[PDB]
Amino acid sequence: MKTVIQDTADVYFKRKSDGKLVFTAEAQTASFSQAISEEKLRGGIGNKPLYILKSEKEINLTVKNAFFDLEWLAMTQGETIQEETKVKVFDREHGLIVDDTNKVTLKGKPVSDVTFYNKKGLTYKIAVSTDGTYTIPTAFAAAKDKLTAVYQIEKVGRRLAIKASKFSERYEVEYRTIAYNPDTEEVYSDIYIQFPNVSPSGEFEMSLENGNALAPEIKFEALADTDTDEMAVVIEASRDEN
Amino acid sequence: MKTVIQDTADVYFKRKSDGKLVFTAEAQTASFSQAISEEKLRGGIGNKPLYILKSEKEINLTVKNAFFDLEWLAMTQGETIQEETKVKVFDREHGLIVDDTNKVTLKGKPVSDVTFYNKKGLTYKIAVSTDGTYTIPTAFAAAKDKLTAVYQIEKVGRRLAIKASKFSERYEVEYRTIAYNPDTEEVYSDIYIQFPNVSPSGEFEMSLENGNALAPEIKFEALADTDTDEMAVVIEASRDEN
Amino acid sequence: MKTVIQDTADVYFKRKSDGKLVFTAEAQTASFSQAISEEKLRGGIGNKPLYILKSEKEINLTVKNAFFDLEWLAMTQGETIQEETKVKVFDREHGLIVDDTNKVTLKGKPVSDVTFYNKKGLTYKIAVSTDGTYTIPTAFAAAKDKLTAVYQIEKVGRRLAIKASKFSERYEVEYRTIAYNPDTEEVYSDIYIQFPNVSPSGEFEMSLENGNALAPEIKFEALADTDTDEMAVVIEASRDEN
Amino acid sequence: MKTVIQDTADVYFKRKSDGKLVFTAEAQTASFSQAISEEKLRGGIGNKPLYILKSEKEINLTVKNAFFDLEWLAMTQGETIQEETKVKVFDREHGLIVDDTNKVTLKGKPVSDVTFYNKKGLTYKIAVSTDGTYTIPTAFAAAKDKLTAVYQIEKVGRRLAIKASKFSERYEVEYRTIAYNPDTEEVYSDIYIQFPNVSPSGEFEMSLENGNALAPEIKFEALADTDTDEMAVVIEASRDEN
Amino acid sequence: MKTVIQDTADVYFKRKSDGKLVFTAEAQTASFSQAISEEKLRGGIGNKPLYILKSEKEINLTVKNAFFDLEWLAMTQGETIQEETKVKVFDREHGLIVDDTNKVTLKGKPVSDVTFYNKKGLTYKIAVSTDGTYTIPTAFAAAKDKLTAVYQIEKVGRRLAIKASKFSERYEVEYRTIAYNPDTEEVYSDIYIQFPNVSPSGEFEMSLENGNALAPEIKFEALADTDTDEMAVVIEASRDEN
Amino acid sequence: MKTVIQDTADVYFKRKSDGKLVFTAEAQTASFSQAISEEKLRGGIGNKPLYILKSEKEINLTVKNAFFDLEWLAMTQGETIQEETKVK
Repeated sequence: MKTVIQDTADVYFKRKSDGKLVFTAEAQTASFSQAISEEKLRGGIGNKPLYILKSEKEINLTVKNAFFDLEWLAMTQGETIQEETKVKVFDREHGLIVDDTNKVTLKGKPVSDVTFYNKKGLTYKIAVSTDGTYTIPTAFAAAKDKLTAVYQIEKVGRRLAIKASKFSERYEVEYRTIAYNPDTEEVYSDIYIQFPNVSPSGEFEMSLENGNALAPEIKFEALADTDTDEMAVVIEASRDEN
Repeated sequence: MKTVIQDTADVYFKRKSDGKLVFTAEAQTASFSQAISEEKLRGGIGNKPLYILKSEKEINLTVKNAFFDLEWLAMTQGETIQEETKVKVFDREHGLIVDDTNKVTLKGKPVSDVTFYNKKGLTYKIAVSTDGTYTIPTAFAAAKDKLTAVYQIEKVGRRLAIKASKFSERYEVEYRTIAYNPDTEEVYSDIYIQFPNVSPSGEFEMSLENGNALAPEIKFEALADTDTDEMAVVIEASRDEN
Repeated sequence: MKTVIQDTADVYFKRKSDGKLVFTAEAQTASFSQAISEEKLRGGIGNKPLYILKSEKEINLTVKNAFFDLEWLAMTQGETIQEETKVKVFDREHGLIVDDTNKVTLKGKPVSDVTFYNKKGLTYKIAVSTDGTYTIPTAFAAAKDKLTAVYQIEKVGRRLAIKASKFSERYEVEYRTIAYNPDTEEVYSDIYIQFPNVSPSGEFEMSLENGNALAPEIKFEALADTDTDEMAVVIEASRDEN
Repeated sequence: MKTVIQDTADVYFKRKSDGKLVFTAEAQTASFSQAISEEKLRGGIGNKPLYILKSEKEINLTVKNAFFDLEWLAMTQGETIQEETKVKVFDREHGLIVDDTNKVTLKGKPVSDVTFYNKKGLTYKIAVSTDGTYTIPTAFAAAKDKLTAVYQIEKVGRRLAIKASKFSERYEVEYRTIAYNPDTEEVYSDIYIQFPNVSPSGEFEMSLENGNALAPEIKFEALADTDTDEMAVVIEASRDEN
Repeated sequence: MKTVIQDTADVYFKRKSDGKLVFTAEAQTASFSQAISEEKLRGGIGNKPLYILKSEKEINLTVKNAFFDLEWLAMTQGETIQEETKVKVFDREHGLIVDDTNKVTLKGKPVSDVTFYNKKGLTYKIAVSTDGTYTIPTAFAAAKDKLTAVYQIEKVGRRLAIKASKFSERYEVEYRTIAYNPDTEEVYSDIYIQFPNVSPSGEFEMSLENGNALAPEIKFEALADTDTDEMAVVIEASRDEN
Repeated sequence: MKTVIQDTADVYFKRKSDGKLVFTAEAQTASFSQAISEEKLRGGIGNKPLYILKSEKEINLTVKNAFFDLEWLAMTQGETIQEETKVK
C-alpha cells in the first residue's frame, strides 16, 4: 500500500560472536544508501552501446543519536568496557591564602607534584608533602595572597581504551519505524530494515562546544551474508495481519 | 501551439518481460535530461574548424514521489515481493518490577535469550524460560526496580531481499501532464512523454529524519529501442481532436 | 550614442535548408558570449614576453522562454512533427464497484490487458472482455468494493520522435531589443544582433515540479559564415533614420 | 599623504595607430591588479631557503560601465563601425483579418517569403505578392480569422561585424578619480592611473534579461612600454600645486 | 597571564638599506600565520609510524588599512616617489556652443589634438588652435547646439612608476596591540610582535567601486634572520614593570 | 434577492466516524474565510504579465460561544468523556 512515513527509527545492534545487544530508542537519524558501478561497452560502425557492465553493489549505514553512550565508542573501537577501574585524573583548587609564616595547607589528596599559580600567572612546582603544608617563598606570594594548586588525584570508574592496532568485529543491525495510512490517518504498519552482516567504520568525530548539545554519530558498511548472500531485508508487516 | 505547463506528471512504469504495471499519481518531480558528446576538427593555415563530430546521445530520468511504496525498491532491485512470510524481529518491554522472590515474568513471546537492562545501563543475558519466569540476581535488582527486556519475536509480513549479485530488468516509462492555454486559461491538451526501453539505476538513498516526511526518489537511464531506434517520444494531444 | 538597455529580445530562428521560420516574442532571457584562447611567447635574458598568440574564437548562444512549444524540441533534435498520428497512451479509472455476482463493467476502450488494484494495493491482470464485463475473484474483492482499473487507450495528436543517431542542422538566429535615451527617456533605436550560421546544441533538460511554471531553455553554438567569415553582426538602427 | 577614496574613475581610452579617443564618464567599476610568480631555491644541510626567484610581472584591467556603447564592442573586436549601411532585418505584425474572398492585404514592405501563422500555431510560407494580396486557403483560415505575418524588411543603420580571424590592436588607458581629506572633509587631490601599452581581451559576455538594466564589461591586459619598460604610472596631483 | 585582546595593531615598517620609516595608525586588520611541512616515516610489521619529519617553517603577513597612501604602493614595488614631476593628463570640457560663424573657443590649454563630440556621439579630431578658435564644419553642428571637447593638459605632482623588471627589497615590520585584564577591565600590557627580516609580496589589487570606500591591502613573507635565525619575536611587556 | 443579515448562527457539529452530534444555539460569532495563492508570469519586451498562476484554495472557520461546554474541549482533543469517574 502507498503509506506515509514521517518519523525516524529505533535501532538495534547485535554482536555476532558474543550476542551482546545494544538498543537506541532516542535516535535522531537512521539512514542507509546503496551505490553501484556501471560501465558501457560500445562498438560497431555507429559507435553505439552494445552492453552494460554492472558490479560493486555497496551499502552504507549512518546513525545519529540524541544522548551519549560509551558503548557506541566500544562498538566503533571493537573493545570492551572494564567497570570499576582505578584511574589518575587532574584536579584544581582555587583560593588558597598564604598565611603569616608563608605556608599553604591543601585540602585534597595529591599523588604527584603540586603546581602553584599566583595572580600573575607564575608557576611553582613543589613536591608532595605529608601533612599537606607547603612553604611558599617570599618572592612568590605574601600575606592574603589567593593562589591556585593543580594536582593529580585518584578516582574509580568505567574505562575504555583506544589502541592503534585493534579494530571492529561484525554486527547485525535493524531499524524499525512505523508507516501511516493517508486515507484514515492512523498507524497502518511497522517497517523493519534488517542488515545481517555489517562492519563498523573507524571514522568518527567528537566535538565539544559551549552551549551545544552533543549528538554522537556512527557509520557502518554492510556486507553480503555468508550463507544467503543477502545485504538487506525490508519488511512491511501490517498491524492487522501481524 | 504555445502553451503553459505548471504541474507535475502521473508516471506509469511497466515491465517488459511479464507486463507487471506500476503507477504513481502523487508524484512531486518528474524530469528527464539529454546529453551529447561533441568535438571539433581543426587544420589548415589558421587553425579553423572543419568539422564537428557528435556522438553518444544519452538520456536520464528522475522521479520523486510523495508517499512510500515497496514496489519502487523492488523495481530498483529487480526482485519480487513475497507475501505472508514469517520473519523474526526485535521487541522491547519496559517497566518490569522485580518481585519479593526476585522473579520477573514476561508478557510476550520470546524466541531467543532475553536481555535485561537495569536503571544504570547494565545488561544480563538469560536464556528463555518455559513459564516466562526469570530469576534476577540480587546483585542486579532487589525490589521495586523497573527493568527492561529486549527479546526477538515472530511476525508475518511482506519481504523484499536485496542481494549482492541481482540487478534490474528493463521497463517502459511514460509521463503525463496537462498544458494550459494562455489566452483562455483552459486545459488545451495532454502531453505524454514515452520512453520505450529504460534501465533502472541501482543508486538510491533512504534517509529517516525525525519530523521530516520521507520522499523516495528513483532514477533511470534510457536506451535506444531495439528496432525503431527511438529513445523517447513526445506527444501533445489536444482535447478537441481526442 | 550612449543608451540604456533594460529589456529582453524577441528571437527569430530560421532554418537554412528550407526556410522554416520560428519566432518567440515572450522570451525571458537571450544571451551570447565570446571566448578566445591566448598564450605568451617568451625568451631571451630576463624571460620577458616577446609575443602573444591568439586563436580559437568561439561564440555561444542561450535562449530561455516563458511558454512551451514543441518546435524548440524539434530544433534541438533536428526532426519534424508529424501531426495527426495515432498513439497508444495509458488511462486509469477509479471507483469500480464489484456487484453482487462479482462483475465489473468498464466505461472505456481498452486495447491491452486491464490491471485491477484493490484497496490494499494488490494487482490482478485480466485480458480484454468484449461486453466490458470482468469477473473479479472472491479472494480479491466483495460487494461494495471500490477498485481501480489501468488500461491502454488510443488517441491522436502531434508526434515527435527522439532518435539515437539523428542530429541537428544549421540555423540563422536574430535577437531584437530597444534602447532608450538617458536624457529624454524615449526610445532611440533598435539593436539587431544577427548570427548568420549557428548550430543547435544537444544539451537539454525538462524538469516538471509541482507548483513551478516550466521555462524551457535552448543553447546554440555560432560558427563562421561560409564566405564572408562573419560570426555576428551587431546593428543599431535609429528610428529617426530607419 | 593619507587620504580617503570613495568613488569610481572616469576612464579614457586612446588608440595608438590613429589616436581615436573614447571616454566614459558614467562608469560603475574600474579596477586593476598585479600578479607575479615566486619560487624558493633551497639546499644544504637543513633544507633552508637559499634564494628567491621571482619573475613574470603581469597586470590586468577591468572596466564596467552603466550605459551601452557600440564603440566598446568595436574596441574589443578591433573593428570599425560603418555608418549608414543598408541591412535586412525581421518584422512582424499581428491581426490580419481574412476577408470574404480569403484575401489578406499586407501593410509592410516584404523582401522575402511571408510566413503566416493561424491561431492554432500552423505555418504557411507564401511568396511575395506584387500588390500585397495573398489568397489564404480555406483549409487554413476563414472569415474573421486574425492571422500573423512574419517577413523580412530593409533598414539603414550602423553595422559592426565580428569576424573569426580579426583581433584587437594596442591601446592606452587612463583612470581618473579624486581623493578627499580626512581632516578638512574637502577634496584634496586628483589620482591619475596611466597604462601606456595595453591589449584588449577578447572575452566578453552580453546577457539580456527582463527587468534588468544591462551593464557591459570589458577587460584588458597591460604590457610593458616598448622603450621605458613601464607597465603603469600612478600620479597623485594636489589641487593647490596643480 | 590570561588577558583579553579586542583591537587591531598599529603597524610600523622600516626599510633596511637606509632606514626609511613608514607607519600606519589607522589600520583595520593585521595578521600573521605559520605553516610547516610534515611527513610520517613508517615501516616494519604492522605499518606503524616510526618517525616524523618536519621542515619548511614559513610565516606570512597581511595588513589592511582604512586610508590611502602612495607609500604602500612604493613599498610593494620597491620604488621611490619623485615629487614635483611634470605630467600630461586628460581633461574634458562640456557645453561648447557653436556660434553664428561656426567657431568654437576653448578655455583650456591643449597640448595635443582636441576631439569634439556632438550630441549624436560623433567624433572630430582637429589640431591645436593658436588663438583657441576652431572652425567646426556645418555638417557637424550649426548653432545653439552644445558640443564636448577632450584634450590633454599639463599638471605637476608626484609620480610612482611600475616597471616589469623591478621588485621589492627587505623590510622590518612590527605590530603593536594592547591587552586587557579580565578581572579589573583595565589595560594590563602591550604586545609587540616583531619580524626582523621580511619580504614584500608583489601581488596587490585596487578596485574602485561607486559608493564604496577603498581599503588597500598589502602582504609580506617573513624570512629567517641572517645571524640569530629568528623569524618573529612576540613580546608582552607590561605597563607596571616598565 | 438582496437581503439584510443582522444575526449570528446556530451551529451543528457532527462527527463522521460514529455520527455523534453536538449543537450550539447560544453562539456569539460564527465566521469563515477563504484564502488563495496568486502569482504572475512575465516576459517579452516590456515585462508585461502573460498569465496568472492560482493555487492552494484554503478555508478556515471560527466559532465563539456564550456558555461553557466540555464537549467543545473533547472535540478539539478528539477524545471521549468518561462519566462517573473517581478523582482526587
